[PDB]
Amino acid sequence: DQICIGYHSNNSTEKVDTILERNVTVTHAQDLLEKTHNGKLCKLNGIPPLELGDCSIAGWLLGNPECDRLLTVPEWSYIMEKENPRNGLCYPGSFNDYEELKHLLSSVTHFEKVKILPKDRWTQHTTTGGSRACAVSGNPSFFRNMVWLTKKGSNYPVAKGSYNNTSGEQMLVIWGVHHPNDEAEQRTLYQNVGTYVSVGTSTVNKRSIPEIATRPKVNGQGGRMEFSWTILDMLDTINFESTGNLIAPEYGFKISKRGSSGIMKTEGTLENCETKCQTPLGAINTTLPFHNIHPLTIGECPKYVKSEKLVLATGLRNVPQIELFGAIAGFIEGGWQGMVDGWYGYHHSNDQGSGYAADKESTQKAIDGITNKVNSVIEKMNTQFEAVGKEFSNLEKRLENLNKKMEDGFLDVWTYNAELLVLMENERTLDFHDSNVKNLYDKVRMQLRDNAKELGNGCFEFYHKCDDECMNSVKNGTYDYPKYEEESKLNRNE
Amino acid sequence: DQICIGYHSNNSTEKVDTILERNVTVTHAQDLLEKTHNGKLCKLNGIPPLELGDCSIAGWLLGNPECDRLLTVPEWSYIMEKENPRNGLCYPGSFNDYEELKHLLSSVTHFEKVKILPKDRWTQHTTTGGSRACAVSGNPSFFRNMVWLTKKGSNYPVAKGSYNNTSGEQMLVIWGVHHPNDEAEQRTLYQNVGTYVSVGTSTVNKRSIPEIATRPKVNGQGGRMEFSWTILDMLDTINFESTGNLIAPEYGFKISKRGSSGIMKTEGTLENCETKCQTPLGAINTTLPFHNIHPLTIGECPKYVKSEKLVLATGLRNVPQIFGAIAGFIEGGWQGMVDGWYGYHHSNDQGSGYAADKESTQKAIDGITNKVNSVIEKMNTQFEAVGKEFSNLEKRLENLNKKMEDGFLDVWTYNAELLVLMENERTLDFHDSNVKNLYDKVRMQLRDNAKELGNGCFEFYHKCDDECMNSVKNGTYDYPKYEEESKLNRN
Amino acid sequence: DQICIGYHSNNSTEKVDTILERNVTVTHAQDLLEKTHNGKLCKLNGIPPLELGDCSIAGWLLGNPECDRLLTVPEWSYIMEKENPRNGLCYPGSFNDYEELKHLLSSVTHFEKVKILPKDRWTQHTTTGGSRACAVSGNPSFFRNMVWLTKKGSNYPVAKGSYNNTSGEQMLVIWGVHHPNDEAEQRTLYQNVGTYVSVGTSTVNKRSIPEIATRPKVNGQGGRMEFSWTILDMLDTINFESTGNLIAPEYGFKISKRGSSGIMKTEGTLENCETKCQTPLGAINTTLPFHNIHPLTIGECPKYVKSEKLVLATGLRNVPQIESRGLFGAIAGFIEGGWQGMVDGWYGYHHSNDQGSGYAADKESTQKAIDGITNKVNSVIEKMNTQFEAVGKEFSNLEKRLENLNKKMEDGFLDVWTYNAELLVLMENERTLDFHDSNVKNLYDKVRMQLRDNAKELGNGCFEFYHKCDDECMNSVKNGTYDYPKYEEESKLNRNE
Ligand SMILES: *[C@@H]1O[C@H](CO)[C@@H](O[C@@H]2O[C@H](CO)[C@@H](O)[C@H](O)[C@H]2NC(C)=O)[C@H](O)[C@H]1NC(C)=O
Ligand SMILES: *[C@@H]1O[C@H](CO)[C@@H](O[C@@H]2O[C@H](CO)[C@@H](O)[C@H](O)[C@H]2NC(C)=O)[C@H](O)[C@H]1NC(C)=O
Ligand SMILES: *[C@@H]1O[C@H](CO)[C@@H](O[C@@H]2O[C@H](CO)[C@@H](O)[C@H](O)[C@H]2NC(C)=O)[C@H](O)[C@H]1NC(C)=O
Ligand SMILES: *[C@@H]1O[C@H](CO)[C@@H](O)[C@H](O)[C@H]1NC(C)=O
Ligand SMILES: *[C@@H]1O[C@H](CO)[C@@H](O)[C@H](O)[C@H]1NC(C)=O
Ligand SMILES: *[C@@H]1O[C@H](CO)[C@@H](O)[C@H](O)[C@H]1NC(C)=O
Ligand SMILES: *[C@@H]1O[C@H](CO)[C@@H](O)[C@H](O)[C@H]1NC(C)=O
Ligand SMILES: *[C@@H]1O[C@H](CO)[C@@H](O)[C@H](O)[C@H]1NC(C)=O
Ligand SMILES: *[C@@H]1O[C@H](CO)[C@@H](O)[C@H](O)[C@H]1NC(C)=O
Ligand SMILES: *[C@@H]1O[C@H](CO)[C@@H](O)[C@H](O)[C@H]1NC(C)=O
Repeated sequence: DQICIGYHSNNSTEKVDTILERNVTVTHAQDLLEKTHNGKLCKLNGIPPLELGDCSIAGWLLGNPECDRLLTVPEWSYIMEKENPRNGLCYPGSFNDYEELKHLLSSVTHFEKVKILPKDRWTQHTTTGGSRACAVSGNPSFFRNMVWLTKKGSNYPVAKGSYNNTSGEQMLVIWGVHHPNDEAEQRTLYQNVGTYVSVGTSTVNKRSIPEIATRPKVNGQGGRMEFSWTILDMLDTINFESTGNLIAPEYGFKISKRGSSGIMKTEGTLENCETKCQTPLGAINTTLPFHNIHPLTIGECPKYVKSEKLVLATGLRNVPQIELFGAIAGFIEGGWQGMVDGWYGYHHSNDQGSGYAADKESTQKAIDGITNKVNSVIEKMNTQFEAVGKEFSNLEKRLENLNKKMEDGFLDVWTYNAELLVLMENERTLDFHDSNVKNLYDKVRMQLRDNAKELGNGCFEFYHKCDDECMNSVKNGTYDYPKYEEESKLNRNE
Repeated sequence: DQICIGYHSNNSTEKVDTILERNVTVTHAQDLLEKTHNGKLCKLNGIPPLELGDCSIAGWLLGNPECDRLLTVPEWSYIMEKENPRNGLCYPGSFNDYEELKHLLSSVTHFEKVKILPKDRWTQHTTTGGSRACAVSGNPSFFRNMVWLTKKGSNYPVAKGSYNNTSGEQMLVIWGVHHPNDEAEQRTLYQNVGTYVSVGTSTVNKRSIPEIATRPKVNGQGGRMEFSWTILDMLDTINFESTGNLIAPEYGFKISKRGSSGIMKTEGTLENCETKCQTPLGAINTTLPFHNIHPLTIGECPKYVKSEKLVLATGLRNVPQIFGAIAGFIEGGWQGMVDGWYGYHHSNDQGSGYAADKESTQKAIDGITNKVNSVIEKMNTQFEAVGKEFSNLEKRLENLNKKMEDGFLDVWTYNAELLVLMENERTLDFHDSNVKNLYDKVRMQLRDNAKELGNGCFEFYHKCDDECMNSVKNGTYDYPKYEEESKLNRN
Repeated sequence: DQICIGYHSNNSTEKVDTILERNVTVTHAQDLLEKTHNGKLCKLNGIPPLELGDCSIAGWLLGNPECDRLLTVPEWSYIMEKENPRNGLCYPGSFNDYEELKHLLSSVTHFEKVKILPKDRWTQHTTTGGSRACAVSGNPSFFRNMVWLTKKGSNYPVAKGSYNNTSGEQMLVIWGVHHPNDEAEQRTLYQNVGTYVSVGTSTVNKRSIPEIATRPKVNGQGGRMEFSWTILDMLDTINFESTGNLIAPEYGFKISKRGSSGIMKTEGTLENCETKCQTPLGAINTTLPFHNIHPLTIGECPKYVKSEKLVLATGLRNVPQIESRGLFGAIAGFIEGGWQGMVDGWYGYHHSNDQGSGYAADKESTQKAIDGITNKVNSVIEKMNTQFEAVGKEFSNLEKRLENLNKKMEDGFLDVWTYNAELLVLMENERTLDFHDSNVKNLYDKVRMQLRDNAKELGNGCFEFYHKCDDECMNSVKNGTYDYPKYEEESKLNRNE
């Protein structure tokens, strides 16, 4: 008659990591890292994104003739842009505060083009100007959303234009100034010398003087156009005045939707899916709390860590019994492969029956503790750092370096935190299982007191031939020492 | 004869958290977080702050007629500014490098107004300009610290003015340029076209051309005024030259005190109390090492963590035991003991007792005190937040600042919570291990002359008195003396 | 008739820190912090640095007469500069985007000077202008790399100049504009009022108008010179045009090597060494993974932490057996201290038979403990290689907010990593000491379980057998193949007595 104490064993092959030891096989393990994507760009919560193709943001907003499919655009969830777009400013020039405009657009979802200064209103100027830089079917053309004002006949009168915003939302207005390359061009276009362009709102006051200089030919042109933008508030008016060199707007952009969006730098095309998280390399469909695909992300999906494997050890160490009679063994030499009922067991051999009964109170406590540990580990890492895309100009290298260093540092800190937490928790889990088995064995030894012959394999042979009910009493904790101690003493005295 | 090993219990209802367990009752605990404030603004170390009221920094430094109570200002600890002040620039315009000026002012404690260009020196111009934008009792007026220069008759001679910084410290100077709305206003105000304003020092060199354009009316005016500033070093000179459109200064602001200060964005008011540090919501009065009121504080007071609870366990589990034959540590704690933590219940032929141990308890107390001190000390070099202001065209910089501060606060909060949880686990395991070690020590000393009852203590196989049990407690138990006695009774 | 279980103690004196106790003596420990330097500025991989001396970057690039030894410079590994150099802009003025130029130079290793606008192409102007602000031997002079254009007679024709970049690499070009102090100076120098300076490239378009004003005298002059720069791409053209106030370049700087370098603020002089990384205070020669000298380093060498000590406990606890029973006295075990006669391993099996004694060492436990501790040290060192490295940056007088942001970011990351390292060391020390204690207890418990009841424990660390044993039985107990069913009768018979 003997009750033996041991633990569970199975045929799992999962391997976890520990600070003191690597390459450790366990019974059950939980994976927290997702490393798979479908590699396709597609729709976020039913709203397709805005595909710019070979066009840039400036080329879309100004109305490049090549970007003629973006004249009217529906609601979008994010914007696809290429690293080096081909169709930008067809006429060579610059764009003031381009990165600030992109940052503002990174949180706008829909637009609404409003005709604020119709082309027919300029009855004292010529509005059919064009250039060969932006040519359609050989003939010269121009930006579709802007008007090029030139002299009519031989005089260029003072040009005035105003607009009072009553559209119900904030508005985006873009204008420009032309810089010719010689006085002959200036006289043949505007007939005046010493011109100015003045723009004035309630908070904006600018005066621009054109600069005439010789420059290298870009797109076959020596001149340049400089573009500026502003945000017009509700019930606020904008005023234009110029004696020449004014590229007046015709359309204003009204902010309609607003929301959470972004500009994603990719070179792919939109496919047919339905996803919830989108990365530049692909989409993610998972319920795991971590991922290692790309730091930049639009939507809702797990956090980012630079790790290759994050596995949490939930079960016990997998060391079997190493492959005739009386081999009931114990937890000293290994686990039991034939329990499959619980975690810590009470294998027994009574004079009439034998079995592999499993404990219930200790297993429940261990499971509750492990589940609490897993939940705490997950809940400690939902306040991580999220990266937001930003763009910088050629003369903003210090700021770009600062941003990159900040992002990299925070990412490294959080990765280190996650790895250290997983390793330490694995160590404590294995120690916890060993301690629980030892505590069970010690409690049974204390209860059995003297009427037991401890064998050293992990279990003890009784000094009395006590039946089942005695043994369920031992397992339950209600073993009565003086009930049957006289017979045990008599048997031991032999 | 029985000697039982156990642990102390009481009636406390303090709960701590752990990685494996939640809401565990402990005998003793320490709170590390303050969550209360008086909801008031008052003096920092006896120096009252500077209450702007319905005014802004630009309106105070330029001399807005509504801010006439700030013409002379004493020493201050911090500046109270509303989010959207009403009295700023009376005449519409703009201020160049405003945020840099605020950043500079955040480390200045006292000013001193010095008359650097008296109004009467401009004997070839008119210095009685005004506007209805800032009018007092109907009649037009102007900024009190600046001079508007206008025709004298029908001519505007070239205006020249210089100042040499012999005051004693650095000085702040402000000047302005006027942009009219039409040529008629320019001709009736200055009688010149194509004017300029030139300012030059040993470092700065500027020349501004006025702009004339049609603009929407703000405060009833279509014109604008553009203001600039510079810091004049000691024994340096500043020169003014203009043929028109010049708003010249009359006073300069000398940096007198310097120190550590800040600007608070609050809508409250100053009342009569005293504090050691101040937050925008109220004052803090504590000796605790953490708080969760507001990240931006001025003074000397604890670190900020975005947490609702931070409790450290400095005691044992509260599991009280529930006739005769007093049990031990297997069944639970003892309420009788009041002296120490680890128990050595005393029972004998003539008297019993509830004696404590003075060796293990001292070691445990020293270890726990060292742990608490290490936890508090390892966190005295954590991040602190400093206020900053950004313009409408610096949203990327503002986002970078906000993200950096938020990330550092999150990192430190995570560190705090993880440390507290791990230390609580370690403390509970430490106390259990200490009790087990005491029991094992007693069992090792008592080889065979005792029998294990199994519930936490032994019954001796031999008769003894207080001497034997005191020897057991002191680790001087000797086997050979009472050996034959026990071997006889073992039969 | 006695085997005993114990551990190892020696003559060491190293001390470690623990989260529960301070200044604990351990047998072996490993240091991870380097706190020494030679206090010298030396070569980096055989390439000497660029010694500016009393000159600034602007003075070197523009060609100050005092910096005449830097006209031709070889390859460099880093740049040594002073906090407040004396010889900068000889003629007073400014330098637009100075800090951006310094940031660009922080990744350039060699320069090669190309003559792009020879001084003799200006056949309609005067190219011998000079000033007394920077004069050699009393006679007036000017920047050696730039040309000051003035009148030839009583006229100033329009000046034009172009260059096509066929040098094979990106190029740095610097020009300037002169602001006089009165109209008399302007007429004496140019005979033109309303002049302009226009510079135009593929992506650059600028136009400057000189400003005339009265300013205080700096180095005896009331005028200022404003300098601008640009980077010229390959196969691109730069155009110049001015009616006056043009300070044209003669040489252009061609980027040749490129690499990882920086600008170091020091007041020292170069000496003869060969180091692998350099700090502003000195050079470092170490194999440790940490140092606490200076946050700004150039080269390859360990990470930086604000700590005074970082010692890892790789050994046991030094608690020697203070009591020493002279001659007579049984040898105790592990409860009352460690042993000194042990010289082989950490956990031992001292035995005392009738034909001799011994101090043997268990090899199964010692090797496992060594493997575990080595893995622990390797993991600790590995986890801290993804630290934060600081980079020097310069800011102007109107960028205080950005400077504060940079300083706070660097400092905060520094404190975070220092805290991480210190906490890891403390916790690992605690776990190591408890690990050794648990290993000794496990050895004792294992032998007790194997040996069952054929002995009597004395509680001092070991037990005396109830039967006669020899070297074979000692070896069987130590190895783990003790045979109970062959001694039970004799053991019981002896114990009954
Ligand atoms: C721009 O349009 C708004 C709306 O029509 C104008 O605001 C109105 O101004 C008149 C003044 O004659 C008031 O009587 C109305 O009550 C105003 N309406 C609202 C809704 O406030 C505004 O004046 C126009 N801007 C300009 C420069 O004329
Ligand atoms: C501003 O004032 C200071 C001191 O009043 C002037 O410095 C003095 O200059 C004279 C030149 O004639 C010297 O003789 C003195 O020794 C200087 N004194 C000191 C204390 O340095 C300074 O020159 C004045 N600024 C200007 C532009 O003249
Ligand atoms: C600068 O020099 C390059 C190379 O010498 C010029 O590029 C050549 O342009 C001509 C056009 O007339 C082509 O026929 C050649 O094939 C080009 N050569 C190369 C190597 O690309 C370039 O045109 C010059 N810049 C200017 C403004 O003329
Ligand atoms: C297990 O073997 C070695 C242990 O040192 C380890 O390097 C290796 O990576 C492990 N095996 C796998 C498949 O990772
Ligand atoms: C995401 O994966 C789940 C698997 O649980 C699947 O049922 C679901 O259809 C997937 N979603 C998409 C959009 O493919
Ligand atoms: C204590 O915390 C547990 C979470 O495990 C919660 O279920 C319980 O309600 C809490 N007790 C009280 C009194 O709030
Ligand atoms: C701060 O609290 C203490 C209580 O410890 C009290 O004595 C003191 O008066 C308080 N300070 C003020 C300003 O009320
Ligand atoms: C301790 O003993 C060792 C013996 O190997 C010796 O080398 C060392 O110098 C001694 N230390 C002191 C401080 O005497
Ligand atoms: C070692 O640390 C303890 C801290 O408990 C301190 O009291 C002692 O002075 C220290 N010893 C030395 C030599 O620094
Ligand atoms: C660096 O130190 C080692 C000793 O650890 C020495 O052998 C080597 O010569 C030193 N290097 C130099 C450059 O002095």
